[PDB]
Amino acid sequence: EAAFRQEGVAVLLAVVIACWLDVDAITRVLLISSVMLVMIVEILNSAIEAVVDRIGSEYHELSGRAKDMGSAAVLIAIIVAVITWCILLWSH
Amino acid sequence: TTGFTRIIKAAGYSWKGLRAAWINEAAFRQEGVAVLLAVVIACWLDVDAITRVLLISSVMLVMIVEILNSAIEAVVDRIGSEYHELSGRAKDMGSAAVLIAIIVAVITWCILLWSHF
Amino acid sequence: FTRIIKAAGYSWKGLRAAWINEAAFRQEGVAVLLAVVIACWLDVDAITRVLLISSVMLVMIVEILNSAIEAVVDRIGSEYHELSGRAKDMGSAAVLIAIIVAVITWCILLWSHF
Repeated sequence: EAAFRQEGVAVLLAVVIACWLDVDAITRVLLISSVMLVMIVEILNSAIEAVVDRIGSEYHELSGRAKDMGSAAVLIAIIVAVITWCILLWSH
Repeated sequence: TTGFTRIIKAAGYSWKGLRAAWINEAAFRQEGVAVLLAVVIACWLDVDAITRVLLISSVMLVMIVEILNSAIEAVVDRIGSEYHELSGRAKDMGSAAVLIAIIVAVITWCILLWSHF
Repeated sequence: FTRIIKAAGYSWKGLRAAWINEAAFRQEGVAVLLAVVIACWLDVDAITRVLLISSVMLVMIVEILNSAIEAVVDRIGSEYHELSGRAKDMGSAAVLIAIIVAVITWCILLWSHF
């Protein structure tokens, strides 16, 4: 997946970024755990998009709501990642 | 640009899928008020930024799981049309996952406000 | 309080299903409660106890979802041959990450305290 490599790039960098910076181990945890939290969901979204694909040829509101909600869940986690990182980096 | 157009389309799928989660389910609105209040509550109450995050990240996280549950109940509904007999365990376990996050949020908030207050 | 409370019964009957119907779920399940108790027995910063637990619980919340995914595949892949067998595999992948996070969290957090 090219977008998974696009987000995959986003995640590993952010992890590495949190590591070069000297910061409280607690905050390093929060930075990494926040970005990692995004990584777990995207995979689950990848997991959902996999099942939805297995059954059904046509469009549905029952089918596409699942993908759209799946795409929605990923979005929120990234906001958290953005917000978490913002509030945490605001102090420094 | 054509690498950044892929990202705005995901935002559109997210928005149309969030409002889908929002409108189609009444139970999703009950956590949202709890979450927005608790987030705003966590924002106006003065505490160290790490603790705000932990308060917010617990509260925001409960909301995140519920979205996945809405995604599962959507999938189970799809099989509700192709198949005839549903097992319901997926919905039942999905409902179980949501609970745990709230426990965490409560516990997170309990332990966090106890420490400071 | 009755409109939503049926879900709490749905949680229990769906959890007692998760506990009993799946045997492998108990190996991490035993591990988390231990990890929680351990995190509680250690005298530590309240924030870190949260972080230890919030890290360990995060594994737990996700794993139930894998049980939820593995359930859907079972109704479908009951008599059919799936090319999309990966959905279970992606589910197992998310859990691994959570445990990695937990390990790293506990690794990095316990390094700090000691």
